Amino acid sequence: PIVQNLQGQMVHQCISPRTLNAWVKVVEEKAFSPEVIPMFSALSCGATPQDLNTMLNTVGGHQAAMQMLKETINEEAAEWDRLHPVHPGQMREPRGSDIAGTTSTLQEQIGWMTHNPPIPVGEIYKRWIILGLNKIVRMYSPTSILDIRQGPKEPFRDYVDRFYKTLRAEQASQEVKNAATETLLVQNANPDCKTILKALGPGATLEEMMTACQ
Amino acid sequence: PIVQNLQGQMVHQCISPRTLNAWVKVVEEKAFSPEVIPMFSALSCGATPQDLNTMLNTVGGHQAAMQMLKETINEEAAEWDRLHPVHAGPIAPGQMREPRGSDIAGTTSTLQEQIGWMTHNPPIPVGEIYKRWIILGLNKIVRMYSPTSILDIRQGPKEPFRDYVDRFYKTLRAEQASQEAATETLLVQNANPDCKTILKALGPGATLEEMMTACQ
Amino acid sequence: PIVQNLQGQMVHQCISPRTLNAWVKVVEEKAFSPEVIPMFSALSCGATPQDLNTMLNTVGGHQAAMQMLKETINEEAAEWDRLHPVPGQMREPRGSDIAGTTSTLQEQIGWMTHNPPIPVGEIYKRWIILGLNKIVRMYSPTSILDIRQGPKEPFRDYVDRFYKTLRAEQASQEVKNAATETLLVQNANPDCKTILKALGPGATLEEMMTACQ
Amino acid sequence: PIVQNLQGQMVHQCISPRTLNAWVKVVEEKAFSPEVIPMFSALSCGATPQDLNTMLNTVGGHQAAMQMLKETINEEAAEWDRLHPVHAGPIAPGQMREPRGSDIAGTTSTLQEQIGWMTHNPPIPVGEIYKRWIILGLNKIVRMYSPTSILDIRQGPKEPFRDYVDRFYKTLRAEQASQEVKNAATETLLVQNANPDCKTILKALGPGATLEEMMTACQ
Amino acid sequence: PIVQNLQGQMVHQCISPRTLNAWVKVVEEKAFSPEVIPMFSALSCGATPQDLNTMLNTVGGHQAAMQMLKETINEEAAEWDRLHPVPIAPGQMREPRGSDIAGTTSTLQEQIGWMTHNPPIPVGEIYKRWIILGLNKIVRMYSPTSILDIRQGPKEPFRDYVDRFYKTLRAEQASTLLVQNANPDCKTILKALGPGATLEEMMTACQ
Amino acid sequence: PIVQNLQGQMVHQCISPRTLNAWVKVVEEKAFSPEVIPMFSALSCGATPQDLNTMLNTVGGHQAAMQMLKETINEEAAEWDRLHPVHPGQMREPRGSDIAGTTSTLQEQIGWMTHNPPIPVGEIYKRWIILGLNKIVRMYSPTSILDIRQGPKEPFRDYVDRFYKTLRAEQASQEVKNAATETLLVQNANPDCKTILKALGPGATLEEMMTACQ
Amino acid sequence: SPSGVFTFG
Amino acid sequence: SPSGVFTFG
Amino acid sequence: SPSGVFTFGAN
Ligand SMILES: O=C(O)c1ccccc1-c1c2ccc(=O)cc-2oc2cc(O)ccc12
Ligand SMILES: O=C(O)c1ccccc1-c1c2ccc(=O)cc-2oc2cc(O)ccc12
Repeated sequence: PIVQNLQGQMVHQCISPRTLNAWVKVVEEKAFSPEVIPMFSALSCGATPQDLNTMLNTVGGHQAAMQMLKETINEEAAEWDRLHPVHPGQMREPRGSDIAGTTSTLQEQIGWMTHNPPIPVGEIYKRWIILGLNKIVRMYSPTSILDIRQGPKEPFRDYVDRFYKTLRAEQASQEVKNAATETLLVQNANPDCKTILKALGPGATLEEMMTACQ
Repeated sequence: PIVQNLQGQMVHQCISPRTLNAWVKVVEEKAFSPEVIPMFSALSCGATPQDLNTMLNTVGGHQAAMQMLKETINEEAAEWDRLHPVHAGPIAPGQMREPRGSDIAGTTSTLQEQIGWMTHNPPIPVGEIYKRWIILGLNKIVRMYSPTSILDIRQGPKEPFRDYVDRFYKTLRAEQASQEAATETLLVQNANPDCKTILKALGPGATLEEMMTACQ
Repeated sequence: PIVQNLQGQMVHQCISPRTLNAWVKVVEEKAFSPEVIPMFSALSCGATPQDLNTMLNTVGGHQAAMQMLKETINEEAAEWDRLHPVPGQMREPRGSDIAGTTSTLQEQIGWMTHNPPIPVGEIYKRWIILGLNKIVRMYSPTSILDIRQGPKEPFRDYVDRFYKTLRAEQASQEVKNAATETLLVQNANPDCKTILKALGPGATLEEMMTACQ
Repeated sequence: PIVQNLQGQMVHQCISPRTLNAWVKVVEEKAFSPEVIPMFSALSCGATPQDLNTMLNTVGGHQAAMQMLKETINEEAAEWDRLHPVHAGPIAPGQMREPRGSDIAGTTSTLQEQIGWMTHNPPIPVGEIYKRWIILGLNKIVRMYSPTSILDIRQGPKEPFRDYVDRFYKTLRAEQASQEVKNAATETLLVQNANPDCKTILKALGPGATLEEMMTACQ
Repeated sequence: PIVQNLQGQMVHQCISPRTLNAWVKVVEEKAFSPEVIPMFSALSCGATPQDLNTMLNTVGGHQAAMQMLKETINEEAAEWDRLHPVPIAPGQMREPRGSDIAGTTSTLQEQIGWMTHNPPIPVGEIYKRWIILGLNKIVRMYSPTSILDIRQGPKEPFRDYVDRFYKTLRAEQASTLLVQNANPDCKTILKALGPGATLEEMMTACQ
Repeated sequence: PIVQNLQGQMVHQCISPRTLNAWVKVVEEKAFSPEVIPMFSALSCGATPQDLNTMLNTVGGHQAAMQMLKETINEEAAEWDRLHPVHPGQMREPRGSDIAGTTSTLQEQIGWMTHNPPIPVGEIYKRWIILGLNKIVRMYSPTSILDIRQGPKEPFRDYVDRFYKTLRAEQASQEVKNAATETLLVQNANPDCKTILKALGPGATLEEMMTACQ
Repeated sequence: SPSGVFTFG
Repeated sequence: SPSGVFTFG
Repeated sequence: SPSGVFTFGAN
């Protein structure tokens, strides 16, 4: 990554063994559960394109997902090349494959990221990666929100946990999520809870609902 | 977070893997037992709003609690916008704008804006404001996940008094989401007959230490 | 805590995840065995009152002990307020300021780094250790009078139990020495007691332990 | 390795216990699975030739592979001496010399010479040159030790399509020691080795379909 | 401890959680096997007397040994006062007594003052020397076996016998014979080597 | 160890708990397999003699090996004194026991190591220790190269792994190692593989041989 | 097109 | 009043 | 005397 030194300069620092292992282990343990993406984003704070490629390439399994991710990256790089076409001791301009770190050197990446003004190629690349990861997370979601119904003996809290875990993985637009909350959540509670909740009437907060059915 | 470097300057530093993992693991292991709140507060020392959101977003389970927290945050942000409105209008080149609620929550503000606010003289402490909102929501979660009412904590026939007091104040802490006359009345009232006799003999104003010595 | 930077200045540093976890784990593993207090003291080196409160509040169980500790703290804070009564100027800390409940982090730093320093962190730590001493003594499982060498217990294991109990009981050094001088030999098993009597008093513990090995 | 200190100066730093242990452990756990190579590359960020040799020498097993690696290294050093020859002659003592292949591999150079080259202006990156040679050798080992041919990866009658694609591209990565292995031949083969039902759906999609579209179609 | 910072000045630094835990764990796992003492010495590099006392006080078990150590410390402090006998001038450094070196009558700030004075008064290193003397006595006491009880088994490989021998010797020493206690075959070969043979040669001969 | 500070000074730094524990564990886990020596050498980067003695003395088992090591050290110190006889605020010259850290103080070791020109007593002593460790590794090799023979069902790769691991521990000259590679490797392959390898003809490379029996 | 999984911020 | 548990120092 | 075990590098 790029970090600030005591002289106020932004300089390169080697990716750490702790970071490398933390990412490898989160992919091993969580696969593509949604919380993998925020962790990726946090572990790649300040990353160069080289660092981001290191993190992706150190993953051993899930090569279907990793190939899909490559496809997404290449699509975003092609769009970059469409919007920013390119033409001696001077800084050249990055093409799509330069931002993705396959045709650029570390020193060029540092040059772009520390230039005044900066071309934040690490952050651009990270955006593309998260786009692909989002597609993977949604595809690997095991459950549809329509199949989440509170069991006759299931505590309401456990039902809500399942409901919003599913919603998070499915990644619908906020209007459709809101529709699901206003229509499906109470609709699919079990009869007793559903009675209590409907008695609470709309506009009740999730906290009020959960207290009522505890 | 924003920390002082070795020459006394306030600079941004990436959240560390150790911190990230510590928070994830405490949520996995303790859920929303009360002591998770002080841990949250310590692990987010100097955090920007971006860091606070990273910590909340890396939690995998407990999505009901996370939705409740999101609602508490949005309520506090709305109150911020009502009581500390930002004059709408032009942008001043090179000049610090004032944060609205969604800026403090890190949704409409950039990391660079957050750093600018937190290191200004005087500082606009958007990290600490957001953290206050988050802790408000988390305390609501702790209270809701409390399994037992204090009225149901009664000393067992053979239960040592120390164990009963442990259960008593464990329960009170969870039910209030805080460790701070009715309560002492209740402690003696629900002690078992022998202990209750001894404690009532001690009279009012006896300390917990004196009560525990008396019933040992 | 407060640490020294390269400018020779005393500045605040966030408590580390390693410190937090270390303290939580020592309480989980050791409860209120005596060695928990030196560990507390070592893990809170340079701590502010805020940091000390973080360490205490992250403890999940043992809430009877934690409430007793809190009562000890409040007593010490009242004594401080009795003995030390209270624009752009630095105010004086009252007891709840030293205990970190009515003071801000910035005020605590101001006091701890002032010239001359008002060492509120060390004052509060003293109060906490007073309370912890009382808890360790109270929670001691065994009385020194009940520590007696078993017929087949090695003398070393008996002496280990003897002095662990003595450490938890926290009597004056004169009372401890009186125990060493009478109970230790008195309560050894018959054979060891014979040898230890043949050596006589004023033999060192090393000599006693070699004699019964 | 060579790192920038807090004041912007390039200085030598001892290789750390965490790095040493991480490399030993990844070799022990993963052997020569392809993802070991990016890990190697990352754990040796800023390494001198001396550090690279430490990492290689701390490996306990796989000693046949280490002999092959040593031979690749010698080949690359010879190519360096062919394409970057050093004029022979008396060499003034106490002055920076030009590195030959055996200097880059750390066999005839001292740590202090390596530091001198790597911190020169401009730097002579003997560590990165050597690492390229090492990774070339390691990639040859990865391909040699790949257990299965891509031709033998075929979807089972009840195997979910996702698991088959996982197996397919894992195998391809090992056989090429590279993920940049997607071509028309490969997608052809992925559909060809699919099971009858999935194969029918995939052939109905036609060519030019993305992997995401293929996987959605057979879900 | 007292350490040099990145700019070359001697400054106090809190003992670290890693150090604290390392010492507690080595005592828990190894007790008073001899190799515990070099570990102690390394973990207390730069220690003030206060740090040394922290390390000793965090030990939970072995309270008999801790009492023996305390007695050794007091004996050494008494000898110090016998060999270095000592109100104070305002704002001036006083001289350490034995109990100052052991950290019982001195403050952290006084310890720092002595250790960073020019020339330094190395109270931490003096105290550490006393502690290690006591620890050596404890190691010798916890040695389970006498060197006389280390005899080569009838079918014991010579290497395993030598390992046991020198393990025992190390513990018993803390505060010719190898051959004599070898079994008959090995003993014959070894004496056949004659005198002046190295351990390497002996072990090769009986391999 | 001795480290560089920000003033460009070589200064003493305490050995770390991580280094100490790493060395203890590598000896516990690997004993005197050959790879223990490069690990030692890497973990003692910048070591003073005092640090080297700390690393050796914290080892609990293996006291036969540690005594042999002590004897090699004493031999090298005696040779140092034979080759470098040593006849008020002035720096004295180190004798062998000073280099081995038994008669020198830490401050004297720092003085020698940071002097201009430096007397690198840490590196000299480490060289002696590694001479001793080399003799221990050779002595503790469990099997002779003559006894490494491919099993009827042993993959050729596993046989060659055993062959070269033994060869590494035995530490013969390169000429002697090459002689073993040229005669024994093929001679002691199992019948089928040996037939294939002999069909290759003389002068076959290791890569060729391993491919041929794959 | 998926909306992402960053519930907060 | 308890004497404390700091055996050393 | 033994040749050492440093397969790579200066020995
Ligand atoms: O309450 C305050 O101290 C305050 C006063 C003026 C502006 C903001 C705050 C304020 C905070 C100031 C400092 C701080 O550390 C935390 C604060 O939290 C706030 C939360 C609010 O909802 C609303 C306001 C605050
Ligand atoms: O990249 C090159 O081909 C090159 C050109 C001039 C000097 C060195 C190199 C070169 C390298 C330059 C920078 C770098 O980081 C790595 C290099 O690796 C090389 C490897 C070679 O076998 C042969 C050459 C190189």
